Amino acid sequence: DSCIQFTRHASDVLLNLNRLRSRDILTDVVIVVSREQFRAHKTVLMACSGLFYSIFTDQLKCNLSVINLDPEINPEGFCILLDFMYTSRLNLREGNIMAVMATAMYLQMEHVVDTCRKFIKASE
Amino acid sequence: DSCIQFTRHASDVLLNLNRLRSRDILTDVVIVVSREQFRAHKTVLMACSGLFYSIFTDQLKCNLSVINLDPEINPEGFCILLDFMYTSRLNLREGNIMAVMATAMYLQMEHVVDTCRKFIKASE
Amino acid sequence: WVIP
Amino acid sequence: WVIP
Ligand SMILES: O=C1Cc2cc(Nc3nc(Cl)ncc3Br)ccc2N1
Ligand SMILES: O=C1Cc2cc(Nc3nc(Cl)ncc3Br)ccc2N1
Ligand SMILES: [Cl-]
Ligand SMILES: [Cl-]
Repeated sequence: DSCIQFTRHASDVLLNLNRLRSRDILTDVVIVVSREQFRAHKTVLMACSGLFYSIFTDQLKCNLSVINLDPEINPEGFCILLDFMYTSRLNLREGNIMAVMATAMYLQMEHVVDTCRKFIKASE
Repeated sequence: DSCIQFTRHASDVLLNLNRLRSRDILTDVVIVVSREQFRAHKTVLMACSGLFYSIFTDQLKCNLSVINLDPEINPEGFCILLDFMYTSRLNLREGNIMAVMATAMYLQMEHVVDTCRKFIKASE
Repeated sequence: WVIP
Repeated sequence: WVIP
């Protein structure tokens, strides 16, 4: 086509989606990770995770307001990944890399799994 | 912080949100523009438009499944802007620039209004 | 704005 | 991935 493109549009959209998350506006699901609860937008979760994409395209699960994750999932790893989904920034540290990679594999977040594997290979 | 960032994350999220729109997945509102209907995600509309942000943060309007736009709004101008919201690409042409600018002013999409004003100033 |  |  003969379209023009606004370079910062996608980044500005995600920034606004994160502002809605911070003010708890139009969040439509709670993700339960052991004793912790995380409110989010189903669409953003689906856009970032192969697992949430499969869950919310299921004719029964699409209507659930609460999703319980596997008990092996670490709440801090999930929190770090939820922040990444809404900001593109990953808080990857020596102390959390194993939990983050395990959570990203479960959530099916291929690019996160890739950088975790590379950061681990560098430290061996 | 000491975060790393995935450059393409925001673009990939928006691409996935557009795929959900194309398959009509988790769309939660219909925007009526005269005889035409456009299905969309309330969160994406709010993230792109000052008008939709104000509408869906209203305690009564946040719960509406149908929003009727002013009858002066052109359905083609709206369609072009809805595509822009979900893709960052604006199909701006000599034949549609006036309708697109009028619609962007109504929707409160400042960057679109700015490029329309510049393209119009160049042709005078 | 750019030509994509 | 980059250093932002
Ligand atoms: O690593 C990742 C990230 C991700 C996101 C989605 N999300 C969607 N995929 C498609 Cl094709 N359409 C709409 C949506 Br929402 C699917 C798989 C994966 N795997
Ligand atoms: O030209 C534009 C585009 C736009 C988008 C929003 N959306 C939001 N703004 C804020 Cl501050 N927080 C959350 C959201 Br969603 C507000 C105003 C405007 N004006
Ligand atoms: Cl990823
Ligand atoms: Cl804009």
